[PDB]
Amino acid sequence: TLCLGAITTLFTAMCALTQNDIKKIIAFSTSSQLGLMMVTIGINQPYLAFLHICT
Amino acid sequence: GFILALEISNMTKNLKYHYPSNAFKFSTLLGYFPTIMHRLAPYMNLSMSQKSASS
Amino acid sequence: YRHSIFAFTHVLIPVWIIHYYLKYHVTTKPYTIVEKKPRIFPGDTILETGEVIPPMKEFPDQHH
Amino acid sequence: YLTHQQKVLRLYKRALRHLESWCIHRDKYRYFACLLRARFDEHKNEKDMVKATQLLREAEEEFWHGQHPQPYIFPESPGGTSYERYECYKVPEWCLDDWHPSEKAMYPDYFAKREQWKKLRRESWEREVKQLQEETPVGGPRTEALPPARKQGDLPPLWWHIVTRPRERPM
Amino acid sequence: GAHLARRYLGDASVEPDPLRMPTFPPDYGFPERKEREMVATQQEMNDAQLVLQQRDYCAHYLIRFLKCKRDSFPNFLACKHERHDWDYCEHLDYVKRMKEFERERRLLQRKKRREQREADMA
Amino acid sequence: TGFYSKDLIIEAANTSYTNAWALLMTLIATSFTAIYSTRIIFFALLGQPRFPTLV
Amino acid sequence: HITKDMLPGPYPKTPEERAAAAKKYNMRVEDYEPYPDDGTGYGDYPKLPDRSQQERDPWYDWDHPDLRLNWGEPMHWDLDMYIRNRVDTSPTPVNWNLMCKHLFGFVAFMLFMFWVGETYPAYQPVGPKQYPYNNLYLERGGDPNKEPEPVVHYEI
Amino acid sequence: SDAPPLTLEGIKDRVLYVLKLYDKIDPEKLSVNSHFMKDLGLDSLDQVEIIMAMEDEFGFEIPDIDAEKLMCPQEIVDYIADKKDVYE
Amino acid sequence: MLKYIIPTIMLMPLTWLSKNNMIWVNSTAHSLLISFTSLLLMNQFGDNSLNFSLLFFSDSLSTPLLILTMWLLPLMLMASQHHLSKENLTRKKLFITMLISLQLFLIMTFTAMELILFYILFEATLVPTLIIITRWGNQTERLNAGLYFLFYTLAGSLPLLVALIYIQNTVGSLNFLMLQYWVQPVHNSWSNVFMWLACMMAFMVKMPLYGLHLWLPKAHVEAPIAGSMVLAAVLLKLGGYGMLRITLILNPMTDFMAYPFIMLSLWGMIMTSSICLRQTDLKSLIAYSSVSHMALVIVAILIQTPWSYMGATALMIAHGLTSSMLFCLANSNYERIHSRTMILARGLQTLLPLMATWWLLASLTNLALPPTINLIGELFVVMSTFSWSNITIILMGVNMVITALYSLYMLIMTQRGKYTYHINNISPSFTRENALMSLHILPLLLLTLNPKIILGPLY
Amino acid sequence: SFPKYEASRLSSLPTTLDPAEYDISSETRKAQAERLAIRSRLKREYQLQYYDPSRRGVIEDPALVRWTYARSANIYPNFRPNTKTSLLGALFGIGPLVFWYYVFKTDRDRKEKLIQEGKLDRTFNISY
Amino acid sequence: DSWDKDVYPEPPRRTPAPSPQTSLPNPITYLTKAFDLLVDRPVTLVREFIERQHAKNKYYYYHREFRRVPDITECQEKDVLCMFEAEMQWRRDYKVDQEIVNIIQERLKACQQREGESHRQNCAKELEQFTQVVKAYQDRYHDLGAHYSARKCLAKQKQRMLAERKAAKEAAAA
Ligand SMILES: CCCCCCCCCCCC(=O)OC[C@H](COP(=O)(O)OCC[N+](C)(C)C)OC(=O)CCCCCCCCCCC
Ligand SMILES: *C(=O)CCCCCCCCCCCCC
Ligand SMILES: [Zn+2]
Repeated sequence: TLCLGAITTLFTAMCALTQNDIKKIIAFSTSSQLGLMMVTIGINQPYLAFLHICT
Repeated sequence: GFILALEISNMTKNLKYHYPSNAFKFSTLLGYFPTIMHRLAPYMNLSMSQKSASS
Repeated sequence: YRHSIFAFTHVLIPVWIIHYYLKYHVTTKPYTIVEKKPRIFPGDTILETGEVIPPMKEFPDQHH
Repeated sequence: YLTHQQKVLRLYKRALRHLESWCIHRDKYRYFACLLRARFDEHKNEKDMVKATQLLREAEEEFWHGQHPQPYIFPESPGGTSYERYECYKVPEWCLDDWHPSEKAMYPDYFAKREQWKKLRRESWEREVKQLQEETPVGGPRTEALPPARKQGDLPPLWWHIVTRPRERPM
Repeated sequence: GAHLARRYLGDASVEPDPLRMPTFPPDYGFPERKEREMVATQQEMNDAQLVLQQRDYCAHYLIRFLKCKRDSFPNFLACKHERHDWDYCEHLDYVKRMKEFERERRLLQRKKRREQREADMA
Repeated sequence: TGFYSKDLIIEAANTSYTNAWALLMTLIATSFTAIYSTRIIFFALLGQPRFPTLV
Repeated sequence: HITKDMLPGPYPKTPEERAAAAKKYNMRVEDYEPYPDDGTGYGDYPKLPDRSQQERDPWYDWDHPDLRLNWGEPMHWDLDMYIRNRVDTSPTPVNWNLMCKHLFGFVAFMLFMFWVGETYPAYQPVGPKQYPYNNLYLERGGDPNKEPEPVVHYEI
Repeated sequence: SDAPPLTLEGIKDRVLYVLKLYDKIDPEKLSVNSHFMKDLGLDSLDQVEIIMAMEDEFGFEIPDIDAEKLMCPQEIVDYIADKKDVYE
Repeated sequence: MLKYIIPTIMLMPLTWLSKNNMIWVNSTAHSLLISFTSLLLMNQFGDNSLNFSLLFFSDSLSTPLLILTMWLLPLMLMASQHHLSKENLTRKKLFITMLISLQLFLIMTFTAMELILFYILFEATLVPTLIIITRWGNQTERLNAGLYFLFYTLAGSLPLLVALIYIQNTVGSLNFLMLQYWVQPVHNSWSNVFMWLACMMAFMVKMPLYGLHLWLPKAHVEAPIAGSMVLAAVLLKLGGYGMLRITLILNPMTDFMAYPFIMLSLWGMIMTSSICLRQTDLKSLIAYSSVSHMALVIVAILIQTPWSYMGATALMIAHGLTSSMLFCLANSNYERIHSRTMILARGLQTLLPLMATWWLLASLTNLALPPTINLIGELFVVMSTFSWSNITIILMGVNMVITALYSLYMLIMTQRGKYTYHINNISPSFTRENALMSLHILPLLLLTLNPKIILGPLY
Repeated sequence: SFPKYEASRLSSLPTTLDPAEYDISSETRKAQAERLAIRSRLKREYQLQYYDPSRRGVIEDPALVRWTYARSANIYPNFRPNTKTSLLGALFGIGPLVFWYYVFKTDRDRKEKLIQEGKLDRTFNISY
Repeated sequence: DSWDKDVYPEPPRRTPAPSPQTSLPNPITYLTKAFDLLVDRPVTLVREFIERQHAKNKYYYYHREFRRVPDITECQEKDVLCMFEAEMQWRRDYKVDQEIVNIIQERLKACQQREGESHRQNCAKELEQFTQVVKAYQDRYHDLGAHYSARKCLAKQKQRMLAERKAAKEAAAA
């Protein structure tokens, strides 16, 4: 889960560095943030992932 | 990252030319994942589904 | 008036049905509603039996 | 088939758009659009027809190598974000022949007016058929586009759907 | 981390393995090693329903803080003082588990000197 | 809102028995968050309006 | 109610047959290319180019705008696979070979680095954090009978 | 959509207002009926820029199969009118 | 069971003695009353079945298949009123007679306590089914469809006849209740291998099993609407009901004899689901969907676990309502455009707003959206096959992906997109058409609330 | 120069970068003009019926009928059992069936031993 | 009472007496007081009226008791009359056992929620009962198959006993 999230938080963010459509840019932002949550679950901090979900 | 964003952002204002690179096209087209998988797997699956499975 | 009706037909009526349903059909069967027992602490009195839990030992604490 | 004139004109249309996407800023677009405009002027006087083609096949190749990987698209064009976004609202017009009277009476003016067009088409159709068959080679039609109204009163043949196509923004 | 470079790019038998922390003999080496006291022995910890991991040593600090929260409600801004007390106790507990890192690290650089002294004695 | 969840994750991620490469991806991604976020602000709030006349 | 003279048929093996087949399918006799007579059952059905319907002039006035076909136009053997909701074959800005090399390379290196970063973790200097009562033996589901070997942690 | 419908008079006014900042067409000579090859003698490639100017003014982009056929500022109103269902 | 047999026979005099203009009204009304009375079969006990007499009995496996059967007859009469509109009265009353005679054989088949009585009525359904296909089919291929539907079934039914009689001479009785107490284990000898195949291949052909399915795309596609509804809703379940019974007397030989038929089903499940992705005929696409769905029933029956049997029963009932509904939806389009090509009429959601809602609800159940009984039955089979072999999750997961692809592809190629310009005769949905769909889906959705009545004898 | 575009079945050759449109041959123009003839003759037939107000129903499209007929009904009478068809059928039909048999058969034999011996964990397994 | 307390045991509750420290009020207490005024009391009246009507015409439904019958082990071979009653009783006992397991599972899940974070220690006897009964349940009813019956259950039992006795017999020879 750590590695799966780590690549996702990077690859999708990289795709957002050159994207034009506003919704696409915010779409890839969600994917990167979702990857950040997966990293949290991969380090044994489930409540921080939940905390990041609500915020 | 913020500073590099503005500094790179202002560089676009300069009247210099641009060189289409490989990383830029790699980031622009979502890393090519939604151009091979979304065009190869449908071709492999929908061609086998007709020439082999049915005909 | 619009909210008074809404708070009546959509909150007061449904909560009456649910409370009646929970209090006389759900809670009358075992383990349908299970409550996590409350967190008890030293220096408190139990409302049901009057038991008192002795406070913790002295704290070898410091300042800052 | 396109003409050698059109192909150059098309490649000019694309180049500015793809050029515009790279520049973003309007001021930098003018500074670079003119230079691209300038380069066409160099060979604009070319009259070889064998080296103009040679450059054109290198003009398209030059465009392709440097084309934008995500050109801007106007949001109603074949590739935009609202292309066919309203095709679900573009109901045909023949569907109103199936309406119930209880709801057709809701618009007494509209359907009384409709019968005029059906008459204007039912009576006009035979004339429209005659006009097309008499302006066509014996073998058969050779191209698109149709003759317009020749005399007075007659409407152009094959006009009903062109005129009555659903409004592009039904709702 | 910084000592990681000392164990991956540099020497190996100097840093102590995080999963092989001191297997050296018992407290022997430090005269009069004591035992860390526990305040909430067995039942106090298993009455506030503390998380399985939270009740390490500062359970009494945590229990005191959780007492304030249940009482200060709805004054959630309150109890800030008690939280700092519990945090500070864990800060000391963190350094204590951090001393054992350097403690064993130096006990390794000392153990190699005797190993190298005997190796080069001849 | 976001600091109370996002930042707490990085602190826990950096100070955990984690995967070195995965940790680096998370930090690099966080920098990428500022770059594309600045892309939205710069290209839609600052500069001169590129939008059409009658709007 | 179409007779067996306007429907597909066997492979054409003479010049005269190919002409009639082209007329049957509404094609220019020079542009009519039967599928190879390999015995897989294609018959005399024209082998149209394997071009997606997305590769058609979106501005031309089609009889079927959604499908981009003209009434009476012979239909590709795989028209249902080349509709706009399915396999697309439009030219790409980057050649197909180049795209696969870059995508494969990115995924290959990323996985290798995760493996490298797995056998070389990145932790902080700490110890085996201590817990009381024989390492929470009674709290961690341990059997009250058969008490464990005394585990005790000292100050430092 | 909250966008006021385009009026027939509005389109034509906008068309000329576009063909009055070109610096290549005489403001006093161009009218609703003004060719680009037979009356005021404009460059063929200038039509492309003129067409591009209209598209950036109205949003929708004209195809490069009938845009070429439009060299008559009024005809640009004719085409734009029969692309937004403007009847008055 | 006479309380349901005699009313069913009396529908034939009703049709023939009714007014020339009231044949549809009377038959539809009284057939609905028979369906209503079938709810009394649910008096089921937890230890013993409901044993009526020496001939007939009804347990929790037969009861759901009986109620679906008697409920399907009214719906077949509504669906047939259109294309049997220019038909002369005598032939219209013969068409209804065949439908009634088919129900009569079906309810007796599902309650026959004797396995030779089961066989006779099992085969008796072929005669009216063949007559419906060949006499009231629209195409020239209906004549060839009947031959395929007839000789595929008889090629496997006749060996079953010999095997059943051989069992009686050995055990002494083919009464099902007796077999539950006198069943003996089957030894592993070549003679018993062919006794196993003879007792099973008669039902594999009707399920149908992959490989032995070529009759279904020909029979379900050329048959009239009423024929297709019964063909895919009940007559396929005749094979499933047969295995659930006759597998009692085939243990322990079913442990290894089932391997060839689990690979045909598990793999053939993927193949037929894939075929639906490229079908050019809407009716043919639905026919291949039945093959994919019935592949699960074969697997569940052949692994013989309490969860597999519970899933199989719910799957058979769930598929019966869904498959019949899809054929009815596809026929409403045909009654207007008079063409089975799927790509001929598109964007129908713009012309028939309500019929598109039925398409969505039909498609969702087809792809097993929870908590519909379509998912409950499929889920239980997946749970049981996982314990049978953990690797099967790969095959039954891939099938889920393909099932969603061709079900929503069917919903997108006809209802969404751009309406066909040259089709101008798409009239609004008749009350008959709308009510026909509501009767398929409402009971299908209602069974979710109380699904234990379709979970079979092992609930 | 630049790397010339290289085509593939999933990425066709762009019309612009194609040495087939620029050349203007005598046979090409009399051909490309001939294709637009039939392409317009058929449109005339459809255009007439599409507009005829005295017409309700569906315009039968012979091209559509021919397409579906060849996809379903004309395949078998044009099939010859040869090296390609036989080998393709054998490895597409029997291949997967035989492969999955040994995958499952091997697994179930493996599980059976661990259960007969007692070396498999079935402590809480009572639903099957 | 509604449900027997010896079947679904629940430890006696212990609600800690409130000991507020803050001067601010507790809105939960007000909502609690408001709830049992606009909801509980109006609802309690309706049940009491409905309760009175049910008391006017009380009628009783009894719990069916099944007389014991000879088990399959006492039935002659191919004696359907004796086998039938033996099989029916076995199926009834099978359904009762399927619900005994549900009772212990229900108790096990009840304990886990009640004890919160302390379930891994406080809920230890519930798991022990659950593990024992499932072992007993698995021994009698498992691997029988869809066509289970008393005969197959008996044969499985006689297989287990033979394995034990052979192990027990050869245990003494170790
Ligand atoms: C502490 C951790 C490090 C912190 C700093 C972050 C890393 C440094 C890079 C940030 C700057 C940046 O990627 O810039 C982003 C720029 C911005 O668009 P532009 O091209 O300038 O303008 C666009 C308009 N044009 C072209 C007309 C001028 O896009 C690029 O260059 C395109 C490629 C971006 C991804 C390249 C990195 C991915 C490598 C992995 C394999 C693909
Ligand atoms: C211990 O595990 C340290 C892990 C931290 C990794 C991020 C390193 C970033 C260093 C950037 C250079 C800053 C120098 C001041
Ligand atoms: Zn009809």
